[PDB]
Amino acid sequence: SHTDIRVPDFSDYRRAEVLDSTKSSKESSDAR
Amino acid sequence: TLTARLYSLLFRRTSTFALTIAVGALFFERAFDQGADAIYEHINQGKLWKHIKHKY
Amino acid sequence: LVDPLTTVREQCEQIEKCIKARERLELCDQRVSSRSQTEEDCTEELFDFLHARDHCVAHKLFNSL
Amino acid sequence: DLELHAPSYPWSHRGLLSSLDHTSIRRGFQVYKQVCSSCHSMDYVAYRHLVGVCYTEEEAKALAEEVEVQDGPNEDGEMFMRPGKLSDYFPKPYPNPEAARAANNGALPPDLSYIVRARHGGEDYVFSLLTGYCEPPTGVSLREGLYFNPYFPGQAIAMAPPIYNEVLEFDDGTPATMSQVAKDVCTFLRWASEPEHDHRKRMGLKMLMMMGLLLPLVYAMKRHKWSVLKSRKLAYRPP
Amino acid sequence: LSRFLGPRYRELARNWIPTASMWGAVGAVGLVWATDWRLILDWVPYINGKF
Amino acid sequence: WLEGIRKWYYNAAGFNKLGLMRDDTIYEDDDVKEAIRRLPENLYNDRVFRIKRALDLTMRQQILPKEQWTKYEEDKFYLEPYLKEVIRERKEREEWAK
Amino acid sequence: MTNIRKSHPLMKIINNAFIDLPAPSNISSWWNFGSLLGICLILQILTGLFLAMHYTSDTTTAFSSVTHICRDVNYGWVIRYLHANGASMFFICLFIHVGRGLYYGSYMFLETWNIGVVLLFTVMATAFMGYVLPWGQMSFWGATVITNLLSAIPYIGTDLVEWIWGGFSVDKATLTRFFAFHFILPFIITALAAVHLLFLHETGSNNPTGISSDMDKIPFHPYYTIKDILGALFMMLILLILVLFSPDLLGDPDNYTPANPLNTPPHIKPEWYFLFAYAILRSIPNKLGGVLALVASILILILMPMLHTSKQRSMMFRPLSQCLFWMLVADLITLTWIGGQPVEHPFIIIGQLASILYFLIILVLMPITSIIENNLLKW
Amino acid sequence: IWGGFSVDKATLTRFFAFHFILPFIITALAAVHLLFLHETGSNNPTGISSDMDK
Amino acid sequence: TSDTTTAFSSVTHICRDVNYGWVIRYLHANGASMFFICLFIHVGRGLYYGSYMF
Amino acid sequence: REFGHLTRMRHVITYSLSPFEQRAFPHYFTKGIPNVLRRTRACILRVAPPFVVFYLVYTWGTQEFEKSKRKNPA
Amino acid sequence: GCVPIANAGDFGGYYCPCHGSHYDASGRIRKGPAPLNLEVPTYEFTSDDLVIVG
Ligand code: HEC
Ligand code: HEM
Ligand code: HEM
Ligand code: HEM
Ligand code: FES
Repeated sequence: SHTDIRVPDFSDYRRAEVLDSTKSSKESSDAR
Repeated sequence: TLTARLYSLLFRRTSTFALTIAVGALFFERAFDQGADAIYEHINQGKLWKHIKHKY
Repeated sequence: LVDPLTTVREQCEQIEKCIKARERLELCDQRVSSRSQTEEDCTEELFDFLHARDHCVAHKLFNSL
Repeated sequence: DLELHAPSYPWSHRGLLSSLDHTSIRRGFQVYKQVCSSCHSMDYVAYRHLVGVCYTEEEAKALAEEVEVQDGPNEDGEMFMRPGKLSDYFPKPYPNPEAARAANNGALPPDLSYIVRARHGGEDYVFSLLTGYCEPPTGVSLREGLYFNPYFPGQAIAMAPPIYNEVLEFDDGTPATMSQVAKDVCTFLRWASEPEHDHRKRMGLKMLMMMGLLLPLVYAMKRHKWSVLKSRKLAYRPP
Repeated sequence: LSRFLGPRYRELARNWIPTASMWGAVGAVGLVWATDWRLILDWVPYINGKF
Repeated sequence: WLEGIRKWYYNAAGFNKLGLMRDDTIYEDDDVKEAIRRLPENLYNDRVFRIKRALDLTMRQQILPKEQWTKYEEDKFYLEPYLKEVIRERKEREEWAK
Repeated sequence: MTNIRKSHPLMKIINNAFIDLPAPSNISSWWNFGSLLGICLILQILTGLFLAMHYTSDTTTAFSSVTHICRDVNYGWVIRYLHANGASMFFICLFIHVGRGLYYGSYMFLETWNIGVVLLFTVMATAFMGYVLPWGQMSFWGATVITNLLSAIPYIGTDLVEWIWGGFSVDKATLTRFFAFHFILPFIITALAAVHLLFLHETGSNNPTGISSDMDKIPFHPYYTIKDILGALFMMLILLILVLFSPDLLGDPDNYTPANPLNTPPHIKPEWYFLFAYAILRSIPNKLGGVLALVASILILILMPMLHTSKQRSMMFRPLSQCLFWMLVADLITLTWIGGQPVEHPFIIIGQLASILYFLIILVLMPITSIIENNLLKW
Repeated sequence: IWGGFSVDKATLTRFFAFHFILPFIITALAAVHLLFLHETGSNNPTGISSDMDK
Repeated sequence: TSDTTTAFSSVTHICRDVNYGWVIRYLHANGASMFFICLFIHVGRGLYYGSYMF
Repeated sequence: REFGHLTRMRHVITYSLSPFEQRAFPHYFTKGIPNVLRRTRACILRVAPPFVVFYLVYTWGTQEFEKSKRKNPA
Repeated sequence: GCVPIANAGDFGGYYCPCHGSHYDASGRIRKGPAPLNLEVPTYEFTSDDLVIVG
């Protein structure tokens, strides 16, 4: 049942830089 | 990005953070005092002592 | 020397509120004067007139000064 | 009974960030010097406070030097006269407080060091009371030596009419009309009650700008730290 | 509140009345002694000479 | 009828707007913690999650959507049978005390 | 081997009292006032000390010394008016804190509630003795009236009043002892506030919903430190606006007149934060009854944990109780205004009705209404 | 500290204010003193730990 | 009072006029000396029995 | 009262995100204004009436003082 | 105290007709918004040059 655990969609809160799921996070961590 | 450069040049270290804050306050005190005094003198132009010292 | 305060009083006594306060004031005046032994004083209507006139006067005056 | 509240005059310093017109302060000090100081007294302010407000240092020291002031014990214990200095408070016209009443009808002239800040209404009162003298209405007789003033509580003042047109000559040369004299002396009295008025307004401007800067930033910090909790998404999965 | 009273509480009250009354007497004597309450002290024999 | 007034008060109270039920809002007096402790496991878990969600909502000053409100006829008094027993036991202890 | 924060004794106390204290996750902005009062207290002490270093508590020099402070001491006027308006802010926050406690059923904390009542009484006493120090007309005559109030108590009466006066009436001795009591009292207030926090911490805090928040506690430091800092910044905004734009907004002008005992000012009213009591004073014709009602108005807060009958701790889910509470608040403002006004026909009857309503809502309307709500909600 | 150029009215008033406030700070510090002492217990004249004889 | 003009005289008013005032004044004056005697003896005790190890 | 023995939970999952990944003002005005309006609608019908009747009483008493104050024709 | 007629007046030794508050030989205010007459102090009358007054 642990596999059924899925994080809900947070895209309503995520900043503009970390919004796409295929763009990493390290490149914009410094800016944020 | 300019913000990223500012961060990982002068914000990462908390001691560098403190130095930045200290110098920023050093300049900000002068800038803010100058601006506020200039505005206040502009509002009351001709109504302060510094504007009438020349007459007497 | 002509005091601007007097001229402000003159032009500001024309306001119709001043007109009613003034006419009420003489309506107190002759009533108190004719009645010999009466304790009534026209200070009430006088104060009404003074308030009505002086609010207007405060609106004006300082511009001329 | 009844009292007439003073109308809200449009003072130069009425504004939220306005300052006393210091030229009018100088003229009002002139008025106090040659009109009010004769019978009225002012103590808490001194010639020293005049510098940097309405008179320059040379003018202030000349003003102090004009008057004569009693000093301490002499070489044998006498009360010798002395030309006043900048560190001297404004002389009191009557030596003992009762002597002021005795010289007058019996009512002592209140000190003006706080009369603007002590009378309910402020300058609008003190101004209007001067420019409010009128013949008493019919049916109310006033005692001999008393004067009718609607704005003064009780409508019976002990003032001889103090301010009338062409009473003094301003050094600047502005007309000496009674309204001008009253306005300038009222501004001077406001300065006397609140010397820090201009500085208070300046600091208030600084405070307004500083808070308009800080409050959004501190609110942003609060939102930043609380956003962990304001975006949490709970879930319940009982077996 | 009405949860009190009844059989058991009344004999508790009766048992503790003597001690409570003695404590009240203690308080009364301590009060009259502490403030030198005249009204009572012009009656007790030997202390009348204090005033 | 009185049930109309009861419905009106239920809607006016607003604890249904938070997804809560009547017994979820009762002040926890000395009897109440004992009553809660005796609750079965499933009811206790549901109660604690509901209260946690209510606190979450009130921290953001928000309410459940209109659909997910505990309707007055669906409200259940899960605590009431246990609270009655706790109160009765306390009354019996008090009566034996006097 | 272990963190100093939770191993050092003083650090341990500070940690489990301000850093790692579990607090409810949904406490509203009203709870912030609990911090503000404390900050106000410090702002009252730290500023107040700086007035004590140029104030001479002597009748011949008290008023002159205060004028010297405001006109000759470098930035002295800032300290003086900051102090006065900060006392006003202290009472504003105190009333809002009591309102929060009454509303969200906080008086179940009992010990904290009673300690709060004691703190409230001490603060009113402190402000009363404080107003006298400038030795103005209103200061002197308000002190005269409030002390003469105590003559109504039976038997001891005048002896107690003259004991407080240190003589036949208020004079130099009264001013000096008022200054000394005023200096000492705020430190007692600080110790009592420490006891208040100690009692509060054992049980946690009451969230707005009124339900136990043991399932949603969060660490204090990351969130509520910055939340209360924002609150303190807002309070500083309001206080600084008052000080730097209308310093004497909440202040009688006549206090700027040296106290002359031979002239009664036309109006004799206490500070704005005492009028609600003073109006109650004006309501009761009997002097002893007036004093008893005046003290009972504040003492009634002790009865609140006994007068709560609704099975819901908070008031968030109780509409009619909410309406009653807001009527009580409006009655409080009505009492304040009535106390401000003199005592004539339009105001006497209004004061009587306001006092009766103020007592009736607390003692009668609120409990019966709670019974009605419990019955209406099937319990 | 003089509040001027010598010991005068200003210095006297400041000294009175500090003399008033300071003993309360002393009281707080004494409470802290006792707090720190209680975590280890008092020392006997002999120096040896008195844990067995308390 | 805390004014140069009326400081010393005020103290005399405490000794000469206040009911049981001299006792309070001299109680303070000599209690200061007792406080310092006890303070010095406490410091000596700390030095002697090695209580400074805390 | 310290963390660890606060309460007992089971089967409760809390997802959360870093403060550095979210925007501190997410739809500040888009969603904030409707929420404030809803809260005002919920509270005003209970909070306003006592204050409005206080205003009526204040105005009535303030006007009552003057006419009792005013001159009586006699 | 608006310019009273002390020791004189149409009435007795007191008169203060600035306002409606006049006086009388016994001091009673004839009219006026004065709260009361000239204030009477508690005089424990033994006799002349023996009456106790405060
Ligand atoms: C000249 C520029 C002035 C100004 C601004 C004032 N006065 Fe006088 N004054 C005098 C007497 C006998 C009194 C007592 C009357 C009474 O108050 O019953 C006064 C009073 C005042 C006040 C107080 C009014 C109040 O509201 O209480 C004020 C503000 C005031 N004065 C201002 C006498 C004289 C006098 C000669 C005898 C002269 C000249 C002045 N005054 C001049 C002025
Ligand atoms: C409980 C917090 C306090 C309150 C509510 C309070 C209240 C007041 C008030 C209302 C005044 C009158 C101010 C005025 O009329 O101008 C005042 C003055 C004064 N207070 Fe306080 N005070 C507090 C704390 C303190 C403390 C701790 C001290 C001593 C350090 C102190 C010393 C003074 C002094 C010396 C004055 C006279 C200065 C003046 O004329 O304003 N106060 N206080
Ligand atoms: C000297 C002034 C006071 C100070 C400094 C003070 C301090 C505090 C603080 C810091 C809190 C925690 C924050 C909060 O819960 O709001 C608190 C809570 C509380 N105080 Fe006070 N308080 C004061 C006066 C009062 C008064 C007058 C009362 C009422 C009689 C009171 C009763 C309470 C209650 C019941 C709580 C718990 C509220 C809760 O957490 O839900 N306090 N106090
Ligand atoms: C404000 C004055 C002081 C107070 C009220 C105070 C209070 C106390 C008290 C009540 C004790 C426990 C009884 C005792 O062992 O004597 C104690 C212990 C102690 N105090 Fe102090 N103290 C004061 C000043 C000092 C000073 C000046 C020192 C030295 C720097 C000091 C160091 C100690 C030590 C070392 C102990 C432990 C002694 C032992 O355990 O045998 N204290 N203090
Ligand atoms: S001054 Fe004598 S009664 Fe008004």
